[PDB]
Amino acid sequence: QIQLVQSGPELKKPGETVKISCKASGYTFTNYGMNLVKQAPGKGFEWMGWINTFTGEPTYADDFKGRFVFSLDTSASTAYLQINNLKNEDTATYFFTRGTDYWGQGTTLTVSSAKTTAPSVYPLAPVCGDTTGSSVTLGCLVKGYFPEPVTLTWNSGSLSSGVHTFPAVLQSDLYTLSSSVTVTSSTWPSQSITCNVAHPASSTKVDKKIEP
Amino acid sequence: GLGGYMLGSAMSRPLIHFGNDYEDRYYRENMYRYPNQVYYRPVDRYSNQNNFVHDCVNITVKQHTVTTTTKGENFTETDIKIMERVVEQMCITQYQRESQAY
Amino acid sequence: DVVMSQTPLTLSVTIGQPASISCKSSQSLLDSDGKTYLNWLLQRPGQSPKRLIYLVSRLDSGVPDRFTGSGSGTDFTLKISRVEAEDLGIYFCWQGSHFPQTFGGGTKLEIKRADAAPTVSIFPPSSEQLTSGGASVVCFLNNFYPKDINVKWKIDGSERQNGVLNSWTDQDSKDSTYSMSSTLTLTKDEYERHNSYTCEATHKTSTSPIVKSFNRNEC
Repeated sequence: QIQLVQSGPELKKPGETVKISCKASGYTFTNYGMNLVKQAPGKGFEWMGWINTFTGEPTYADDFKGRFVFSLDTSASTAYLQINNLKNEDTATYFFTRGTDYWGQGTTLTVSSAKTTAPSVYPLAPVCGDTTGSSVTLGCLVKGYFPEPVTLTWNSGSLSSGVHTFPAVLQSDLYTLSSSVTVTSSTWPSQSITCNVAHPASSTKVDKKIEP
Repeated sequence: GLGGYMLGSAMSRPLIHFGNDYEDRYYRENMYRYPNQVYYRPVDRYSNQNNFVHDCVNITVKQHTVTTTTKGENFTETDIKIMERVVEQMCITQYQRESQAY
Repeated sequence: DVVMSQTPLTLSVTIGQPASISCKSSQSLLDSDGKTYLNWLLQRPGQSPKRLIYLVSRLDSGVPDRFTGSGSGTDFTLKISRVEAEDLGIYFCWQGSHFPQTFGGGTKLEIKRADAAPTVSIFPPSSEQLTSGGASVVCFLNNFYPKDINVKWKIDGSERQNGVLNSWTDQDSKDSTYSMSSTLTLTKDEYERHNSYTCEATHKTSTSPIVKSFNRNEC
């Protein structure tokens, strides 16, 4: 049960600051050092530097020895990455790693003078296929939101098998995402299928019942 | 963390004996992955050799694991085991050095 | 700044067959303390990377002899004697010998699997959406293989490209298939000005496009 859990998604304006955190659990925090990794959109992994979890002394790679601060809270097995004077270039997903083998689920930070925009969630119901294969595919459409990311599930997680969540796409300045789910023609409208969606940035969270 | 802690000069790793050819063959085949120098506080700041050595071990070993895993390691129960020993002999040898100089 | 040049960018391996990934550094990875800190990680679809081999060839607990790392100085290699399902995903090397540590560009590993025609289903704009004067016609093409797939939209016969956005999912860890999602969006005004909307898919599994359309007249 060696896990590293990072703080939620972030949306900040240029010049603002952020303090992303990570919590270790499952191993002796101060016996392994931690690394920090960046990943801009579409790009590869960029090593930001590391933290001696024993000494607490941080080390920044040449590009981050300017506006980045790495710190700890030994007692809580928690490391913090603070970025000051944010710039559009800072937009990316940051990771913490225990040495070189374990990563956190990541943390997506977005920096832009663009204001948040909740996403409009639309259900999606059949019309074609019915029982020529016996399966039925329902969907859900989340469009026109900003920034990334949005969280979606079916029936608050209970329905995870046979589901397909496609990567968000960029519009003018809004992301649209889609997701499908397939079940046996019988179980619907037999059972109730609901689409769960949350757009952290907009402190939003919506659900949509799907019907014929 | 390491305030007041010194890095002693390098020294040959002590040849410790672990009866079985294997676990013994392990140390010889894995000692490059172990330290060959120790962190410590001035020998005077301690009442005896035991306090000193005990502090030196925890500091050396730990410092060693955090700075190496940072680059990419994996210290198993055996790695830690064979290390406490090795580092302990080294810390004691460090004690002689330091004391021998006071 | 050490540069890791991992190749190939992609691999399609048949289960039971080998597979070797290469990672060349622009400078020796023989760190000052005598070790060579080269790490091989695997990042499955959806997951976070996970290390399999560290220090060039030491296997992390639970990893099979199948995988073996080797090389030195500047040439390293991740070898998989017998590949299999669980192996699919993105592999990459990470070096921790020099400041700053650097990663290789990645090597997406695909595990071949029997062919499969994309399951297609189309969806007319939802009610709540038209109320605002926007019409999005979604089309899902799930669980197919090979990955190569082409999608075309036809509004009342004529081909349409404006207002279309597509999306792809990586290979599936479960069934090794790929899935696509195409969304045709236009104004409600234009929408209602047309009748039948079609979603044509062109896949290896069929010498003819796999169609799916609906007429606005709900007819």
